[PDB]
Amino acid sequence: WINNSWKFNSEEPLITKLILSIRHQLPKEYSSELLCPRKRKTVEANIRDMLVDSVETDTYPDKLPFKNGVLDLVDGMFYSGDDAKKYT
Amino acid sequence: WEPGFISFEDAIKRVSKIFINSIINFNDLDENNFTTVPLVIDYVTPCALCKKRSHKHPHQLSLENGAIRIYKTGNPHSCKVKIVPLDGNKLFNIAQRILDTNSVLLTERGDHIVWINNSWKFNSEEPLITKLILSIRHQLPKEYSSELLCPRKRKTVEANIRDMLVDSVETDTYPDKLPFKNGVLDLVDGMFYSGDDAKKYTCTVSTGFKFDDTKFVEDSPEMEELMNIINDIQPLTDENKKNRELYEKTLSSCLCGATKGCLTFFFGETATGKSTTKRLLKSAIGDLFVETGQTILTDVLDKGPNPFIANMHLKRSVFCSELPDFACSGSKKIRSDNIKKLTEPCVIGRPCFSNKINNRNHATIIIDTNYKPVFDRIDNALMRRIAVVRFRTHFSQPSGREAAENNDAYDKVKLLDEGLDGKIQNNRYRFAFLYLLVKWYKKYHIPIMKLYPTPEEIPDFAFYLKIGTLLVSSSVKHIPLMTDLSKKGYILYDNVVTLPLTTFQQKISKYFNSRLFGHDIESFINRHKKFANVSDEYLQYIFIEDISSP
Amino acid sequence: VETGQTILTDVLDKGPNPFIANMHLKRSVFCSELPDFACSGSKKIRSDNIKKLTEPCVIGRPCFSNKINNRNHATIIIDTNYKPVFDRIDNALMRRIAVVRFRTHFSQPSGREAAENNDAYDKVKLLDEGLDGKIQNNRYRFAFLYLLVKWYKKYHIPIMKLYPTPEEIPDFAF
Amino acid sequence: VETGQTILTDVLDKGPNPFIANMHLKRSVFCSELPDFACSGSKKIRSDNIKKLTEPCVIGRPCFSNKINNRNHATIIIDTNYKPVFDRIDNALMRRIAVVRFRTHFSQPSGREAAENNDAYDKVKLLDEGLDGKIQNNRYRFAFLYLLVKWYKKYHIPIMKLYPTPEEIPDFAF
DNA sequence: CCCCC
Repeated sequence: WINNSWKFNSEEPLITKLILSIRHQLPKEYSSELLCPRKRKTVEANIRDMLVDSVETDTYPDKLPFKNGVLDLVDGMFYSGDDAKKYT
Repeated sequence: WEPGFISFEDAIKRVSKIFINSIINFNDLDENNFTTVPLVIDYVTPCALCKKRSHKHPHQLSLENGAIRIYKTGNPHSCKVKIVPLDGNKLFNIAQRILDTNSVLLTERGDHIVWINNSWKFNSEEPLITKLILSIRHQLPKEYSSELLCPRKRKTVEANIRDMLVDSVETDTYPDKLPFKNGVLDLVDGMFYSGDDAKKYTCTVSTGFKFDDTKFVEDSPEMEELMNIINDIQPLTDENKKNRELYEKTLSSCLCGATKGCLTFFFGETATGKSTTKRLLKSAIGDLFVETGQTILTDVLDKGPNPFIANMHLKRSVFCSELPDFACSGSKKIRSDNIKKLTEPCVIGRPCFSNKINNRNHATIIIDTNYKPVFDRIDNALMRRIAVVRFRTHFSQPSGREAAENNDAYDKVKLLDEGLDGKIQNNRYRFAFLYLLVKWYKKYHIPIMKLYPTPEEIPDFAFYLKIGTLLVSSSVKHIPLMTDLSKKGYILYDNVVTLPLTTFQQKISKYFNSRLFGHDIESFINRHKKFANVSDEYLQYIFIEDISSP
Repeated sequence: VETGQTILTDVLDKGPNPFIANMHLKRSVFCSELPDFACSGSKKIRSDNIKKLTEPCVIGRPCFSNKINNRNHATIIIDTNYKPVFDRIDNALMRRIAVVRFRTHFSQPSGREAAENNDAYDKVKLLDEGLDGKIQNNRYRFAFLYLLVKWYKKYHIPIMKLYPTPEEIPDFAF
Repeated sequence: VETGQTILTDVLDKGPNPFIANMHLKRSVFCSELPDFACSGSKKIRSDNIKKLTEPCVIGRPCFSNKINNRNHATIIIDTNYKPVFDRIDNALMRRIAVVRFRTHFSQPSGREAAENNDAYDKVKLLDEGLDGKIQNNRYRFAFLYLLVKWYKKYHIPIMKLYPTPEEIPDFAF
């Protein structure tokens, strides 16, 4: 989930892009570890070993995804930010 | 401070750790109170600075050359100065600076493109990011510049640059531009740009050779010589006025970087300037040109892997040769579907076993041949998607000069020069030819670019053009006219004037034959004729001869 | 997504088929300028692929990949100037086609005299040379999206099911 | 470099073709052992397969390789006995062909009378059984090279070009 | 692997 969208790529998994893009969201002492690529690789290895269960994506048949947010079809309230995270 | 050192609270926690004992001014300390306020330490244990039970005086902090020095206040002979440096990953700062200079971009296809030496470059299997990283170190603070001389440091800062780029971009979006290897030439204003002024137009595919304004001039011996060559190639005669205008217009279309709607063929006999035109074009537009086989028109374009279209990507003019002459059986004809989809703005074709299906198409496809091509299918959709150039001049060696004058196809015969081939190998006519091409582009430079088909040149277009001017569909306008239509030979069914098979064929038997055109007639009949009964089968086609008559 | 008429003129499984394995999760791929069957030498449109292209699962793998199951969210619109013919017609093929006709005209002023004397069009209007470049620059992206939203509203039924229209097709006449 | 007759018997594009990708920059290559066309049963030699062997670049790729452009400095010469026959002879093929002829034979003593009285030989001599051993061990390598450079100095005009001589092909009489 | 079939 980088800048309000569920990107996924195969040749370049983006988990290191995410880790570098989430460092402003953690305690201020943590936010300087994530400037060294070796430590981001370590964090990614931990993450990858951490999540076991898989999920189902695009399970709601009536929402349009845009680059900046999901547009609800029934109501019409264009959801942005975290409120679009709920709909993968 | 300077914004690149360290987050303040990180340094504060660092000094709290170094004092190895709770500090009473932990909450009094601010950003301002730096080199004046004393720092009070309640030495519950011996001081870690000097291994004594306590200190006669507190400690004070100083900032110099990126270090926060620790020292005692007074006579610190039995004390030692400690320094903590404030350098927040020098390599991340350099990565940020290179990034903000806007020279590495992530494209929509997943390929990074870097700006080296006044031209956008990219390479899928061998990334060029570190070539740039080394190339640019001259434009950084004179302390950063020597960090990025060790290859491991360059690869670390490249890892950072490739983690910073999350958004993609779009390339080659200005069809009215011509790139080079040193700058982009603006066609609209006749002006050449370089440096940062060329960086904006993200023009990847370049002609591969530098531009020098010393050659893009109106007058030159090269100009007059190449003008004579072009005149001898396509004379400026009135009978060639349409052919010459078409040649000039179809030659400029390769410059514009958008999709083209019609195709142009260089039909012609041997030794008529076809090779000269192709090689002059190659010497002028350089790497924009590409050569590929004739399987595109003959073999299914989808098939499997096919680099013949994978290299069509962004090409602004592609030539193909050696059409497998069709008047004799043995070679698959030029496909109709293959030649219809060469005008969609994104032609479908995948590389040698790769998943990049979509390929952008700015190509003006030209193919050279000695014979009028024949289509397995001719349709209205094809009549709008074909053109042909004819050359009626000969460069002849003196040995065959006598036979040359006895040929009908050679309206003008000259002496072949062995200097043309070598001279166009060294590309002396390159820049003069670009100058005349730019002149022609300005000649037809209205904000719309469009190429129309040429149905008059093809001899295979006669019948489908003929029936348009000789046959009109039966309509309600002709219903109250069946009184005199019955005497002609038509029969009225469900308020439609139809024509039975034999009478229609014998009325056709005065316009075009049944031996040569028999396949055409039978195809038209079994594709267009309707049914009235098992006994009587007719077609709702009315000749204009009976309509015009009273 | 962009594709030609190969999907309607070949076997969809074949071997490695990235051209149909690419529509995984998409909802729009087109079929325009169909390969006219009026002459003998052009393959007709089958009835197995049409039967395949209506299920929640599609069988086919891409290049440089092994997975064969893609989720069908796709809508396809076919268009050609003629009425296509099919090699095989039965009950199954009935529910998998809908057809709409337009008879609207625009052409350059030099072709107006030949424009007004033909029965292939229903109304006489002139050609606009600016709309092509305007839609080339997405001048109608958000607006047409607004229109699409309004049209989704006009049929926003809790259940949505596409339907066929066999009465337009002349193959189904008999 | 040497190669088979697959150059003159099929299409060089197809799939991978190292028989054509290995011609890159070589200055001499031949093709022999032709499928004689006096008896039907083989596809006639492609006439384009002469046109593609004249353009300063040829098309073909190695196995598992991407590059498609190929450089062509080569001299290609055909060595056979029977007059060639082409599927379609036009203005393209006539200038891309010239015939050189051998009017000498060398024979073993056993069959001396057979060749000595043949209308295709203006001379018959003995066959040497020592040339092959000497020539395989590069005896005349530098002597032959010197003779070749002298011949080059014979015709080193500003542009090396070869003139076709169509007077020998019997198919061009019509 | 692409190729082969």
